[PDB]
Amino acid sequence: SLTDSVYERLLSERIIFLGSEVNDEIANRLCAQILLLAAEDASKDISLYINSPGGSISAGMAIYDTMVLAPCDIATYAMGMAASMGEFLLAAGTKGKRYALPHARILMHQPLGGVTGSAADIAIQAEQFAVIKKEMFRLNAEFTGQPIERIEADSDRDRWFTAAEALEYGFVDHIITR
Amino acid sequence: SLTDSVYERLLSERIIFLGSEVNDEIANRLCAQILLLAAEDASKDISLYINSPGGSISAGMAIYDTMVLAPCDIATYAMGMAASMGEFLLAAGTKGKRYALPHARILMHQPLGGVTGSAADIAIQAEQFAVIKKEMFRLNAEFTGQPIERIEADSDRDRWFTAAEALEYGFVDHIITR
Amino acid sequence: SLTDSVYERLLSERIIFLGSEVNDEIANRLCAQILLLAAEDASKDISLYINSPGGSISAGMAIYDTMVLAPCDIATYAMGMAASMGEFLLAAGTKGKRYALPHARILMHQPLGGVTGSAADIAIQAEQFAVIKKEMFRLNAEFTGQPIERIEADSDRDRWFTAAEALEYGFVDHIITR
Amino acid sequence: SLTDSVYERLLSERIIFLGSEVNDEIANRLCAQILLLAAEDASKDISLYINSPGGSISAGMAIYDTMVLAPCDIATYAMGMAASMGEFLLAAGTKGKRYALPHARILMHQPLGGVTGSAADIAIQAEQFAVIKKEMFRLNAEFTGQPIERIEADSDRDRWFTAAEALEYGFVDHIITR
Amino acid sequence: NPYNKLFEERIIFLGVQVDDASANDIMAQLLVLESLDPDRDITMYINSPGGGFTSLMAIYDTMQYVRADIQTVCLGQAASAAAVLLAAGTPGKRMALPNARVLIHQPSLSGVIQGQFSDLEIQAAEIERMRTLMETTLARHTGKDAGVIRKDTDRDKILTAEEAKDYGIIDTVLEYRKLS
Amino acid sequence: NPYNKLFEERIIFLGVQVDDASANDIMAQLLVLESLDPDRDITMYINSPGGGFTSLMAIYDTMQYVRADIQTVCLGQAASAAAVLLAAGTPGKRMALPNARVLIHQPSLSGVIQGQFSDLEIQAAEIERMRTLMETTLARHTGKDAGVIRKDTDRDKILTAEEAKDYGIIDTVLEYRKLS
Amino acid sequence: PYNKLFEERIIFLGVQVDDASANDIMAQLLVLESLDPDRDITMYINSPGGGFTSLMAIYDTMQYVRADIQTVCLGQAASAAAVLLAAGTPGKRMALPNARVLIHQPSLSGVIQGQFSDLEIQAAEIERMRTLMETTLARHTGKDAGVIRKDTDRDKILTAEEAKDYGIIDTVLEYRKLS
Amino acid sequence: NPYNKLFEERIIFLGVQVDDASANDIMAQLLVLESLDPDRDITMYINSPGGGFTSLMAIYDTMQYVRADIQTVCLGQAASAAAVLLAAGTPGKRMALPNARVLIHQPSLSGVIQGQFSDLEIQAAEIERMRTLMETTLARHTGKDAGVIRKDTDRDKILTAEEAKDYGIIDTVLEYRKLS
Amino acid sequence: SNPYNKLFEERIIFLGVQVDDASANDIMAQLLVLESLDPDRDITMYINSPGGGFTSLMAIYDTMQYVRADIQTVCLGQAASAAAVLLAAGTPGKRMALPNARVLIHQPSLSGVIQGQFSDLEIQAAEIERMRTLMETTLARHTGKDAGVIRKDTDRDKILTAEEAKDYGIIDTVLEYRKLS
Ligand SMILES: CC(C)C[C@H](NC(=O)[C@H](Cc1ccccc1)NC(=O)c1cnccn1)B(O)O
Ligand SMILES: CC(C)C[C@H](NC(=O)[C@H](Cc1ccccc1)NC(=O)c1cnccn1)B(O)O
Ligand SMILES: CC(C)C[C@H](NC(=O)[C@H](Cc1ccccc1)NC(=O)c1cnccn1)B(O)O
Ligand SMILES: CC(C)C[C@H](NC(=O)[C@H](Cc1ccccc1)NC(=O)c1cnccn1)B(O)O
Ligand SMILES: CC(C)C[C@H](NC(=O)[C@H](Cc1ccccc1)NC(=O)c1cnccn1)B(O)O
Ligand SMILES: CC(C)C[C@H](NC(=O)[C@H](Cc1ccccc1)NC(=O)c1cnccn1)B(O)O
Ligand SMILES: CC(C)C[C@H](NC(=O)[C@H](Cc1ccccc1)NC(=O)c1cnccn1)B(O)O
Ligand SMILES: CC(C)C[C@H](NC(=O)[C@H](Cc1ccccc1)NC(=O)c1cnccn1)B(O)O
Ligand SMILES: CC(C)C[C@H](NC(=O)[C@H](Cc1ccccc1)NC(=O)c1cnccn1)B(O)O
Repeated sequence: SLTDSVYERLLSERIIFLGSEVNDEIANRLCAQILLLAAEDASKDISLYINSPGGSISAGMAIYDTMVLAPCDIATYAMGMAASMGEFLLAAGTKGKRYALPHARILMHQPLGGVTGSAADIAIQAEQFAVIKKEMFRLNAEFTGQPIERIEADSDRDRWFTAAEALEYGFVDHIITR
Repeated sequence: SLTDSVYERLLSERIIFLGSEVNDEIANRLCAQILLLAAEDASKDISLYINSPGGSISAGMAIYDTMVLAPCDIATYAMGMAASMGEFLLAAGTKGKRYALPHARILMHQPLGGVTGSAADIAIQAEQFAVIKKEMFRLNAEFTGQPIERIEADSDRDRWFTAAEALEYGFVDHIITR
Repeated sequence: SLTDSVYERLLSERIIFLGSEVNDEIANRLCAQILLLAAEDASKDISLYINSPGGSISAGMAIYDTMVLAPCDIATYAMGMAASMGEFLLAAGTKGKRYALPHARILMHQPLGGVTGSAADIAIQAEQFAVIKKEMFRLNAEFTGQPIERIEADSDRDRWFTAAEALEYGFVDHIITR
Repeated sequence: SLTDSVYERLLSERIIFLGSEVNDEIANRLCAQILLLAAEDASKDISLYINSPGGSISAGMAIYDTMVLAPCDIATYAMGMAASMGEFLLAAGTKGKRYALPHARILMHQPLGGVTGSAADIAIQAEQFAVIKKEMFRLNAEFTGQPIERIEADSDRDRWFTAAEALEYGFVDHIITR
Repeated sequence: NPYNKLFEERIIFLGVQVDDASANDIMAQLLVLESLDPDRDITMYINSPGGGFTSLMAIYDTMQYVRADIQTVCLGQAASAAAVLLAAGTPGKRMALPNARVLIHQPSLSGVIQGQFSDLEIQAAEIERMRTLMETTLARHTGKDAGVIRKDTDRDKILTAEEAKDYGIIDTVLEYRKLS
Repeated sequence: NPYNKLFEERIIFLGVQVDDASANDIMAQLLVLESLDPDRDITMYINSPGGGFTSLMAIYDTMQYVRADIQTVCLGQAASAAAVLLAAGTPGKRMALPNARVLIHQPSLSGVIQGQFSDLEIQAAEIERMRTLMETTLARHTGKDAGVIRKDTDRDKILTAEEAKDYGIIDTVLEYRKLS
Repeated sequence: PYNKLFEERIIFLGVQVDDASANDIMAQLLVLESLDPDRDITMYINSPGGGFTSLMAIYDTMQYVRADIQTVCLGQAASAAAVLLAAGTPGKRMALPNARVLIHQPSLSGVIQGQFSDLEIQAAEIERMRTLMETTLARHTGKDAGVIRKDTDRDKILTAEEAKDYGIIDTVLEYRKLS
Repeated sequence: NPYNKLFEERIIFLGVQVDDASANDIMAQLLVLESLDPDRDITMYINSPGGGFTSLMAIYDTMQYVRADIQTVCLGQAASAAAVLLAAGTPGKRMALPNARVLIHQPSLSGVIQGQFSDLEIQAAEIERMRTLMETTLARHTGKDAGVIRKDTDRDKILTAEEAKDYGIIDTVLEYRKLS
Repeated sequence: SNPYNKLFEERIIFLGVQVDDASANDIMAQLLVLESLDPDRDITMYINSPGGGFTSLMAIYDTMQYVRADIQTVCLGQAASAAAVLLAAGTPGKRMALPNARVLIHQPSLSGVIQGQFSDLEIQAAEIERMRTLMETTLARHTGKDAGVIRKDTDRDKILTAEEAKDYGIIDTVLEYRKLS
């Protein structure tokens, strides 16, 4: 393809894209790309440009674990939109290497889901939703450097950030302007 | 493909196309192409020909940030239609290098969206719609050189421009006629 | 593909095809092909064979602007059907190089559209429909050499032409018979 | 493709992905990859990274049998999500080589199915559901080292594990943190 | 209506698919006719394709509850649940027209019901409880041994009325009043 | 109608899926019969597949509110919501026909309801409040300990009428008036 | 049986509060005002709510009539129906002991599209609807509207015994027979 | 019906979406009440979401035609056409309940209507004729200057009843007869 | 009694809905009953219709021309397509319309595509020109126009206000309100 050819040539320059909703297909693609790029050069940075409306928690936790366990530093770039799991994986970049493009918008909000089934199933899902939401807030508190009480308060409904507000809040480390 | 082969050969001549609705897939393709072309030659111009009915704000802000942070000058070309995000990315080109083909039409209008959910969610969406619309009008005021009050007044409903009217208004810098 | 391979080999012989409805995808393909062929040889003619039921005004205005601003002469060929934007881009060819195949049919009619939204939106759409229809009739008057009053009268409803009637009317310059 | 190209280059580095629902198409792909990688080098480990929401029992039993009968050690990696057949094939890895990424979540639950048809058909399906559930619990008891009574009790409804809880329970052997 | 004239002469009418709507109507019809004349026989006309086991056993228990003897008459079809209701009439009664089609078969699930294997162990213990109850019910009304009912309702067993009398579903094949 | 003859002899009739339409009818029927004779017993026929918890507790509270004792009778099925209404009758009452199917199980959500995790923490605290209320209600009407109800309604618990009497859902299995 | 309830001056909400259901109840409220303006109209509520202008159509009519409104929650008063439950007369507003009162802020069912000037107004209206829902549920519950805003931030399901403590109802309705 | 008691006391009732079905009913109701008492006031209750311009001007012209003064009363909503009909009542009349929602906005096309640009030049000259007529009608009934109506109905203008009185849509906000 | 029954008792037929085979058959039944009740007292016809249907038009048209009673057509909010022809089809000295009524005349159309061989479509087009010429001939002896003026004017949608449907000849008087209000 053309779009796959431009992405392959930027994969050669160690630039990968989270450019859609973080589902398992895009996550396993990025996890494969981070494993492929950490196998080629384990010392050069991987540039993850994030134009993402968010996505699955477990799909983005696959990416986040592959970002952390890569010996490369994952430079993340908020490009237009880093919402939900996009803001998570943005803030999950290497400290000092989390960038916002100056008109990127950052959406931190608590996870979406759905309960279904019997009341014993839903009691397990909500027990697990409390586990997922506590760990998602713990990591956003670890990434941004904010308290987990402030992360839980701000990420109660949609909490939008500009690039300057995300720099103050702690999702990104720099706003690049070249 | 054929269409991908002609686009790849114009990518080699540093000519990229915004030829559809600006969604995240076309934006991440163009952002990848601008990053690929700025990596090859950081001093040659990139010609972005825009035949676009508009699109997502955050997708076009990804393109606009990639256009600005590219060391290349992004020559933009209104080709037939530059509505919504198409007029934005047209006017987002390098000053002196924003071109309208003589029968291109330019549509500047305020952003479309949708409110949904509870009244506390909608109060956040409208708070963010006021942020998006103020920054979209600020940048169209910066691009065209018009006041932000005139941009807000003219882009209240659909405001159509010919190539000559867009030259007077400030979206393009030249009407090329060869 | 096969169909893409035959089109690519005719692209090498500078023969391009408007063979479907003129939407933005086919227009951006043809605009890319005219830009690609004008970059290879800026002095050899491009043969645009048109089997088209018409299409979008702004998509065909993208093609028409790329046809005019190409340093090549765009030889156009009515092949079976040049209706709506197909007749426009046929008559938009280089004078002396607009051809009708002897059983091609030419359909000149005023543009189709749709009004929607509030009455202030529709007042803008109809203001712009009067702009589009005046410029579409002005260019068909420029192409055919007919008065704009005759173009407006004949292109009020569907006005069909044979190859001989389109030669008299002015859409084509020759009926080729080899 | 791009995604197939990154997977092929990790197939060359003996890294395969269970990255979706375990149906017969993904199982026959993985079974083919394990047979292909055990034919190339019968002594190097195969890294199976599992981002899976579960799937078919018989599809995952195809993978599990191909994992066991491969002379390679199948290193399994819980990457984000190892639910149902994903937790099974995770725990089905070589002992000492079952890894959880530190934010992977493990979902052990009894198999889902559906009864249909006449009451003599359903009596056979439930006879076979008792066979499938006993062998699925026997193997999870063999993998984790837990008693089959504890596997049957915990995997009665959804039983979620973090990476640390799955290490204590016995699905994984290490939590890798690099 | 012509149905109202039938109900006035104490003829309930099955007619349609045995479901929760049809079972609730017939039980209302059976109890009203028990209250009107508890000693005069209710006649039950059956042209039903059956279906529904709890709708079966709602109709079945009610026509067994009422003091009035139930004269079941199969019209053109008593398939599935409706054949159990046909056998559910009083002995010395239970007519069927000569070209009626009695169809007995084991209970089924219409479509797939999903769930965990503990959920499906119970939906299968119920469909065997439904099967055993359908064979136990069709044994004390046909005089068979339930195990014979299980072997015969293993598949669709279509009975002609003349061989539904030999089977014990009905007791007499209904002779025509005029030859015509 | 035959239903009007049942209602004239003070028999409300559940019959259908317990929803907002069916609960509103039965509460209208329960209060009219309280106004007609507050000392004569309302009989409730139950052939319902259940469903709906607020429609359950609308019917439940109304049949507990009225001065007339409620004689619940299970016809072919009382499946959740309807099995709670079956136990909701007066002690010394609550019949069921011998092949009735009493089905008790914990409350569910029909389909997925989406939302933020704070929205779903509340939809789950409610479905546990619905579950605990369903087990508390089915404990003072069955004599069980609510924890036994929670262990038994963990899955679908289908009760035959003879073992819904042993469970405390009903008090007597309804003998037939004629053998037939 | 509904006609016997209406003959004894009991209107019956019963269904989803929409334009069809609000128009019926307002017709029922005004007829019973004309029959006996001094005898109390009773309102039975088993509704899932919904609809704000259908709410405030029922709300204003049951506030307009001279007859005091005795609201009774049957199994559910949700969204618009819990506001109608609090809308009864003080010293009235019963609820059955297992009734489910559900108060939450107004929502848009589905997405409504438009320009950002159109959506600035559809959001100023849903905040006007929210503030009116909290102002209405404050003079009928005795709360401070800001407490109503903090409590209806999410779904607030009230049991009848704690909808009495909240001020939605005034008494939890004791059964006439134990049974 | 309760609606028949309202119509007997000369209250027409808009209630639903203003379309060809609803406009034809109200015009039939307006002319019957003109024939019954031409000197006694017709009351019009409006809880409508509006819609339809020729259905608006069918109702509008009829309530202007009849000799009886029209007392419009907004119930919960007078949106679009409904708000023009609300202003269309007699001066010294036109009540609205205190939490009524008056919504004025310019005419729209529900969905896209296709055609040639000569067809769409006429469908747009009509929607501007519909817009100007909606603003001319809402100017002699509100006392505004039509150009103020055009600037205000540029978007959705939701009016509370207390500020629809200041706007001229209604003349008094309807006080409650009992505090409650 | 319905309010429509009170209108029909005072000899007012009511078009109201889309002119189709269901609506035309009702109005013809209403026109002939009122001819039988009083053949000398005028039938009033209220028109709020979007039109449509040509044989349903000419079924209503011929019946309201057949009856001995003069037809007083009154346009309520809309007379479009077939309904504007029925509005002009009333008796001269009659044919009122309310002041904000919308009279819409346009040439006949085919709702959707009808397929077929070109000999089938030559006949479906000779019929739609026979329908067009009949619609213009009918709307010429009721408006006083020359059918060729009707053809030039109904080339597109011609929306007439009631004050300019009186100048066009569709109606004869714009109906003054009995009270100012
Ligand atoms: C990152 C978090 C904090 C915010 C949002 N995340 C979620 O809501 C997503 C929802 C989703 C997205 C795509 C596909 C399936 C499910 N989280 C989950 O995947 C999820 C949902 N429920 C339970 C556990 N995980 B994001 O996707 O808007
Ligand atoms: C460019 C601006 C000024 C005008 C329009 N842009 C937008 O508002 C578009 C609307 C849109 C486009 C595609 C898919 C979904 C929504 N931008 C957005 O995506 C959007 C919408 N609401 C809030 C924030 N961003 B145009 O692109 O149609
Ligand atoms: C060429 C002209 C004179 C006649 C026809 N062209 C149009 O009017 C086309 C037909 C079309 C194609 C795709 C989508 C929508 C509409 N219309 C337009 O592109 C159009 C319509 N309204 C405003 C601006 N452009 B033909 O191409 O069908
Ligand atoms: C895998 C074990 C641990 C538990 C769950 N199993 C299942 O749900 C799956 C259901 C499924 C999934 C995908 C395609 C077809 C069927 N179990 C089965 O494959 C199955 C179902 N019925 C009989 C025998 N096997 B898990 O995958 O959700
Ligand atoms: C002789 C009779 C009992 C056999 C047939 N009836 C059934 O098996 C019917 C067919 C059916 C209907 C709905 C859902 C599932 C199955 N069985 C049931 O009613 C049924 C209901 N729930 C669980 C299991 N079976 B027949 O009546 O079609
Ligand atoms: C006695 C109790 C268990 C009643 C049972 N019914 C339910 O579980 C029903 C099933 C249902 C229906 C509609 C929407 C969501 C869920 N529970 C409810 O009514 C319900 C309603 N809202 C939230 C939670 N549950 B049973 O299945 O009839
Ligand atoms: C007591 C109050 C809050 C009533 C609430 N009602 C609503 O949320 C409803 C839900 C709804 C229904 C139809 C269309 C859009 C939205 N709100 C409305 O009626 C509504 C109507 N138009 C605009 C905004 N909201 B309930 O759901 O909490
Ligand atoms: C009072 C004015 C603002 C009327 C408002 N609505 C309209 O504009 C309505 C909405 C509508 C309905 C059907 C087809 C097209 C458009 N306008 C019309 O009735 C209409 C009808 N034909 C052509 C143009 N507009 B409102 O919703 O009543
Ligand atoms: C006053 C006359 C022109 C009535 C007009 N009616 C029509 O255009 C209608 C539209 C229509 C309806 C059904 C099927 C095909 C076409 N014309 C016809 O009734 C019609 C019926 N068969 C063939 C041709 N035209 B109206 O739309 O102007």
